[PDB]
Amino acid sequence: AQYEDGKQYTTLEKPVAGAPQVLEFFSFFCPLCYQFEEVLHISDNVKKKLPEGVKMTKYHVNFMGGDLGKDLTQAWAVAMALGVEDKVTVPLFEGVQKTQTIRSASDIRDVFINAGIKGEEYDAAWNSFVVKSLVAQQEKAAADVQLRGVPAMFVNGKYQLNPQGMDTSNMDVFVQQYADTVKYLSEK
Amino acid sequence: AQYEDGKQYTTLEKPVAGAPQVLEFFSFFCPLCYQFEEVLHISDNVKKKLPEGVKMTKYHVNFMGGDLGKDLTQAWAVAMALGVEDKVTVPLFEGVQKTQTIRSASDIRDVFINAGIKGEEYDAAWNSFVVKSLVAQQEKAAADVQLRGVPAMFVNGKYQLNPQGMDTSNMDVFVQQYADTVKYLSEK
Repeated sequence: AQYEDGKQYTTLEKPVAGAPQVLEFFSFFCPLCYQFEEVLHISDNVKKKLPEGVKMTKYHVNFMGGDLGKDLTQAWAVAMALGVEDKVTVPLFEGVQKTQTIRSASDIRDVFINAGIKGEEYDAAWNSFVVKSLVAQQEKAAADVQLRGVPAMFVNGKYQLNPQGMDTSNMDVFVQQYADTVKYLSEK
Repeated sequence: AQYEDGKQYTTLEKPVAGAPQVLEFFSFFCPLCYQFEEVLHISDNVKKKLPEGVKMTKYHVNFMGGDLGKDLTQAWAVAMALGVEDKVTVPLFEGVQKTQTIRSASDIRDVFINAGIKGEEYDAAWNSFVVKSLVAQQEKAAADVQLRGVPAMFVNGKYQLNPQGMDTSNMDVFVQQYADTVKYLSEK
């Protein structure tokens, strides 16, 4: 075939029911995740090729960055609850990997405040139970697929993208090959 | 300051003979490298405190950015061969990470042409023996020190700077501590 199991994607031995249509996992400490987001813009390009209605979910993971890793998963939950993902993704990635100015939960908070989120608004969300359940959903989703590495992307809780089976000479071609595979899998 | 093995620097288990006095590794895809170069000016500050007769060598790595990473390593060789390092370093960092106008080998050529290098000259340099030699040199150098990641700097092939063991609190103090550590190690 043109799309082979084991080449551009892998089929999960134990499929997951009730999983979001397109689920992406990442970590602000993950180098390749930085490339995918800031340079390649994977998520955006994938979104612009998905059929009408198909929803995309992006979750943060706990297994990198120790203590800060967990703080970031909670911060991501806050970003989701408040709907400010598009305002804090870049400064969080850069804060951790470019300028190395993010070293504690306090530093994470500064980013949100700088990005325009009010202090009291951030603190309320940070301590909310709505955020606590969001953290739990992120953890459960990772558990359902036995995730042990990022970046990762699953389609219909059954297939996992395999970017190792794609050409990386030209970045634009790589991105489109990636996006087309997600489209193919979503209607499969 | 007080310099201690395991703290501000590390001693190599297996020393590399013939290594440049001050060897620095980076990648145009590396975020912190971009920071070191344009904001901190780490290299400049290190040069400003190096003794008489001390030369700095800077090499590019392959393990980042897939196949384009290899092309950038060859383009860096061309920059060294033509002696235009100071003219193209920032434009290449911006093209890859900021403006994102560099997506394939062809886009790199444009950077050089825009800086004043004739296309014929760039193309001739690109396929030259001097360049193929420089590319091999950069690859061997990384292999010899078993480079895990970048940015990285080695002194006299025996010591490796450990910025993680340095005072990150104040960037101005950090920069000078980094430079002083290099100076201290060069005469040891």
